[PDB]
Amino acid sequence: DDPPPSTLLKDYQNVPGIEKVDDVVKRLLSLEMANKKEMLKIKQEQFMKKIVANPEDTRSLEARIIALSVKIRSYEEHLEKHRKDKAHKRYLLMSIDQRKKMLKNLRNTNYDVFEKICWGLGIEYTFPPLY
Amino acid sequence: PRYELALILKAMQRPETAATLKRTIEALMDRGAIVRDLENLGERALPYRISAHSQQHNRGGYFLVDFYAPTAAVESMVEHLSRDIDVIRGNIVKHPLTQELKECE
Amino acid sequence: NEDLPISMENPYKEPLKKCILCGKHVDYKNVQLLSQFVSPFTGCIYGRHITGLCGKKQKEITKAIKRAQIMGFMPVTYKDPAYLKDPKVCNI
Amino acid sequence: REVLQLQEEVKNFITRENLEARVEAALDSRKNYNWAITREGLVVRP
RNA sequence: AAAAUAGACUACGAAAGUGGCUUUAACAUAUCUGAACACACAAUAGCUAAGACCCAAACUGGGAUUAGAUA
Ligand code: FES
Ligand SMILES: [Mg+2]
Ligand SMILES: [Mg+2]
Repeated sequence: DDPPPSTLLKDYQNVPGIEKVDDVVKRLLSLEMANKKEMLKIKQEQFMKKIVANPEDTRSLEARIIALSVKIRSYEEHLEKHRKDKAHKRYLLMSIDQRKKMLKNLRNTNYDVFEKICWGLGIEYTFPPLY
Repeated sequence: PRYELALILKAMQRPETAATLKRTIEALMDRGAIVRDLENLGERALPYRISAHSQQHNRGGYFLVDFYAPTAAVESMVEHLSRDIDVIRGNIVKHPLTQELKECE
Repeated sequence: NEDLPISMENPYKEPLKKCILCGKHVDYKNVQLLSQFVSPFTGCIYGRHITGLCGKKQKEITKAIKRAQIMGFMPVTYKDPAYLKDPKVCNI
Repeated sequence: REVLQLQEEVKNFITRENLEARVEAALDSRKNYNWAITREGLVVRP
């Protein structure tokens, strides 16, 4: 599910006094009047809060997996409309491959975080075919 | 986001120009826009003859409507401009002020 | 010994010249400025060898001119006669 | 600073209340976006 | 339908390729090598079905020309 359109942008969510503000400025500063990239940023921020131990550390493998997952969701939403977009088809298939690679590395290094990631993002890890 | 509507309206008398401006701004607000400013660039001869709604125009009034609209609004507004008969030409662009100056030093 | 040479960038280098439009905003509605970069008789756009602009501002001017032409702000086959007496910034 | 600037700016927006008055005021005003540049890189106001 | 100027530019794209304007999506990946057999693309021949046909056009007819015509 997407964030509500009334949610404030990530950059305008900790500014002091944002609750003492007129409705019109709230609309101007919401996801209703921004392109899709802020909504994806909000999704990423929510997942980082929900899954990882340190939401601020973005270089960790779990953070990269979450980022690639939101990107993959974006590609699937895009291809649901542009069925003949071969470039974005390539991008989606590749991104799935590297997310599988990151999941393999996380499994081999940190199993607890791997379980948490797989539960939080609804990812079913599958072992590669032998032939 | 923030958009600018450049509007080329038919060379008409003031009451009808006011009516058309009210109608287009009302459409913008109906599609979810917050209109910021309305600026009149003036009435002037067109750079070239423009055929619209089965009528040939050589003069027109130029207006700018700054606004903030939800992204899905733009396409709809375009269709509406395609139906209004008093508009020779309406074009919606991302507002130039949002594009921030590149640091060419 | 203090008299040995020291390592530094060449100080005798003239800082790269800034094009006349550097630091200025190029808008498709500013038909006066955009008419300072077209042929008076044909309306063709001048190149950077004539205008002298850095390639980035050349691209901005090109895109602005096309935007103005298609949005009904600027003539295409000629320069608008009202702007024939503006300062000549082109080397032609 | 951006938020405060919007606090001050949102006051003077065209609402559905002051629509007609602002439309007439726009019809009673002209704005100019044309300026010229010299070989010296100086803006020549119209 | 396909895009004179810019373009004396050499950018984007994995490659083939992309140079009219606006808007919306949007441009994978923090080591490298590793596919005939996995998934995506791409191009090159040659035939098969139907369809359009302005224009051009191998073949096929017609007209004019030396003294085996102009191939
Ligand atoms: S150096 Fe300033 S515009 Fe290029
Ligand atoms: Mg490899
Ligand atoms: Mg034929």
